[PDB]
Amino acid sequence: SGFRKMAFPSGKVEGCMVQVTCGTTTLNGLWLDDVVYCPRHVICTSEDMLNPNYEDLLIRKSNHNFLVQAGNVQLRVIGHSMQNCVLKLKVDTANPKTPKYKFVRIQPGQTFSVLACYNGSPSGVYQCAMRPNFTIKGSFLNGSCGSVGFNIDYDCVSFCYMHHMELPTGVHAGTDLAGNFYGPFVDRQTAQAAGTDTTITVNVLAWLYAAVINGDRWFLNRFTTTLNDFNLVAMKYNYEPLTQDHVDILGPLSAQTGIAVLDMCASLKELLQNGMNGRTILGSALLEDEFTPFDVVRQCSGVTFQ
Amino acid sequence: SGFRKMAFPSGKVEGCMVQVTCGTTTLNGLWLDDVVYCPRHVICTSEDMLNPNYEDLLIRKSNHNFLVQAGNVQLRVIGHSMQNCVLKLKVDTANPKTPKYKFVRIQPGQTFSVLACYNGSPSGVYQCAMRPNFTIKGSFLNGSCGSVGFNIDYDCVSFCYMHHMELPTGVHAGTDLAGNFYGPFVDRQTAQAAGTDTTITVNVLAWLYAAVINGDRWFLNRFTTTLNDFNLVAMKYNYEPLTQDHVDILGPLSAQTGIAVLDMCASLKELLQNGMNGRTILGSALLEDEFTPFDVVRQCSGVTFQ
Ligand SMILES: *[C@](O)(C(=O)NCC1CC1)[C@H](C[C@@H]1CCNC1=O)NC(=O)[C@@H]1[C@@H]2[C@H](CN1C(=O)[C@@H](NC(=O)NC(C)(C)C)C(C)(C)C)C2(C)C
Ligand SMILES: *[C@](O)(C(=O)NCC1CC1)[C@H](C[C@@H]1CCNC1=O)NC(=O)[C@@H]1[C@@H]2[C@H](CN1C(=O)[C@@H](NC(=O)NC(C)(C)C)C(C)(C)C)C2(C)C
Repeated sequence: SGFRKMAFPSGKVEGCMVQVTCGTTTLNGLWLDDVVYCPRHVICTSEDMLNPNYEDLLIRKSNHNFLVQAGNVQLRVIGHSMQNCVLKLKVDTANPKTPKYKFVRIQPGQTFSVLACYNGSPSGVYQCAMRPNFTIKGSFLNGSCGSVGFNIDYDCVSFCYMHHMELPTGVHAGTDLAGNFYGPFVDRQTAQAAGTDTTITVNVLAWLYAAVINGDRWFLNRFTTTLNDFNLVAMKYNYEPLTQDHVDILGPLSAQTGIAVLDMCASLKELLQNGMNGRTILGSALLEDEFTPFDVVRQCSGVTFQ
Repeated sequence: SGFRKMAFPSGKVEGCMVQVTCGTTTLNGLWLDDVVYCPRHVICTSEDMLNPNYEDLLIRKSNHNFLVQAGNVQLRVIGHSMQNCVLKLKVDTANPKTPKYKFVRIQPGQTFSVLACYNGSPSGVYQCAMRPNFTIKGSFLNGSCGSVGFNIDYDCVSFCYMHHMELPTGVHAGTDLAGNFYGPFVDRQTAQAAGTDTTITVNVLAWLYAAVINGDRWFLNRFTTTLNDFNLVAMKYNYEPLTQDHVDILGPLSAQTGIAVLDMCASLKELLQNGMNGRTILGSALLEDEFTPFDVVRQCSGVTFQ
C-alpha cells in the first residue's frame, strides 16, 4: 500500500537529451533517430524576444550556427526546419539510445512526467497534469526550455510536452512535440495571462478511490446524488463538469472498491461543502486532482514498463 | 520558478534492476559489477516467514537454486553470502551498465528517490524521506521487495535503501544496502510497531524558505524567537528539536532570502499556533517536511547530474 505522486522511470528519455546552442542561447533538445527537437526561440537574441518573425530569423541561419552537444560529443547539423514552434535539426548521427516512441497531444486533465534538464543534463523528474487552462504547474528555471514531458506505455515513450516559457503567475506553458502550444499562448514576450483554472473533477474522484483502496474511508457517506445535482455543486466550487464519459472511466475503480461512482460524487459534494475539518486524505489536506483514473489503477495494481 | 517533489533521474538505477527467483518467491535484486543484492527473505517459504533462521536456511541452498533474470538474459550464480539482512549473489557476468556508486546509510530526515520495481522492471519513481521513526511512507505492493532508494551526486549513485516490508499502519521498513535495517525492525513476521513519528523541523523550515524563494510570503512576520523558545513550541506540536547545527545548515537559504533562520522559526511558530487559516503554501495545506535544505537549494538553483 501507500500512494505517492509517482513519475515514470526516466532512463529512456535521459538518453535522448542534448544541449542545443545557437548564438548566446543555450537550451535542451531531444535527440530521436537523427533529429534534434528544441524550442524555436533558440534562434532569438536579447532584443529578438519582443516580436520576432521566426521565419525571417531562421532563413538567416546556417547549419553550422547550431552547436549540438550530446555529452562530450558534438553533433553536426546537416539540415534544419521549423514545424510550428519547434525547430528540427537533422544531424548526421542517429541516437543509438532512441527508444520506441510516439508524439501525442494530450487533453487537459491528463498527467505526465517531466524530466527537468539544464545544458542537456537531467536535473530531476516529477509528475504534472495539463491544467484545464492549458498551463502546467511545473518547476522550471532559466535553462530548462526543451525539457520534455512524457508517459510510457509498456516499452513506448509517448512524448507530449516540451517546455518553452513561464507565465507571470509562476506557471508554465509549452508545446507538444510538433510545436503546437497547449492553450492560447505564443512564444513571444507579449502580454499573456493563463486563464482561470478549474479543478479536475474526474481526477479528484480517482484520488478518492485511491484513498479507499488504501484504507482511508472517513469521507464516505450513505448518500447518493445525480450527475446533474453533482455538477450543480461542482460549478459552484470551480470544478470541471463531470461527464457520463468520466463516470464510465471511473468504472473499474468503482468496481474494485464497491462504491458506485455517483456515491463517491456524494462524498465529494460533502467534502466541498464542509471541508475536511482538520482531517487528511492520503497525506493531503487538499483535494488532489493530478492523478488520473489510470494513474490510480497503475499505482494500486503495480503495472511496470520494459 | 515552481516547486515540486522532485526525484532524481532514475536511468542509472534502472539499468541495475534484475529479477531474483528462489523457490516460490520472486523479487527484485540490484546488479552492480558481478554481485546481485536482494533481501534475504527470498530464501523463505510460506511457513518460513514466522521465525526463520536464515543461516540454517541459506546453508541448505545451492547456487543453482537462484534464478536471476536480467531482462531476457538469465544470470548464472557462482556464489552466495549473507550480509545482515541482504543476500549477495556472485554472478559470472559484471553488469556493463554499473554506474559509479556508493552504499550509504542515511540519517532520519534525509530524503531519497525510490525506484519502485516489480519482476525486475521499474514501475515508477518518487521522492521519500526517512522518517524520524525510521519508516518511510512509500508506495509498495507485493513484488516490490528489493526496490532501492538512492541519491545521485554529480555522476555517482549513492544507494541508501532497499525495500523489505510493510508495517500494519501502511508504512514501510527496509535496510541499507549492507542489510542493516533502519529502525528496530526485523525481517520476521512478529509483532512490530513503527514507533511514534515526529515532524522534521529543519525540513519544514527549508520548505518555508523554498516558498519565499518562489513568491509566497504571507506567513512571514516581524517577530523573532530564541532557539530555546522555538523548541518549547516545537515539542508541543510533535516536531523534532531544531539544533544549532540545523540552523547552520539553513544558512545559505537564510542568506539568499534575507530572512534570519530564527525569524523563520518565529513564522513557523505562528503557523503551528494558528494554522494556515484556509491558505496554502507551495500548493500544500499542510506544513511539508520531506524537502531537505539541500533539496531546496538543488531545485531552486538547478543543479544537474552527469
Ligand atoms: C527558456 O527559454 C530557457 O530555458 N532558456 C534558456 C536560455 C535562456 C538561456 C526559458 C524558461 C523560463 C525561464 C524561467 N522559467 C522558465 O520556464 N523561457 C523563456 O525564457 C521564455 C522565452 C522568452 C521569454 N520567456 C519566458 O519564459 C519569460 N516569460 C514571459 O515573458 N512570459 C510572457 C507570457 C510573454 C509574459 C520570462 C520568464 C523570462 C520573463 C520566450 C517566451 C520567447
Ligand atoms: C516483499 O517480500 C515482496 O515484495 N516480495 C515479493 C514476493 C512475495 C512475492 C514484500 C513487500 C510488502 C508486501 C506489501 N507491501 C510491501 O511492502 N514484503 C513482505 O512480504 C514482507 C516479508 C514477510 C512479510 N512481509 C510483509 O511486509 C508483511 N508485513 C508484516 O508481516 N509486518 C510485520 C511488522 C511483521 C507485522 C505483510 C505486508 C505481507 C503482511 C517478511 C517481513 C519476511
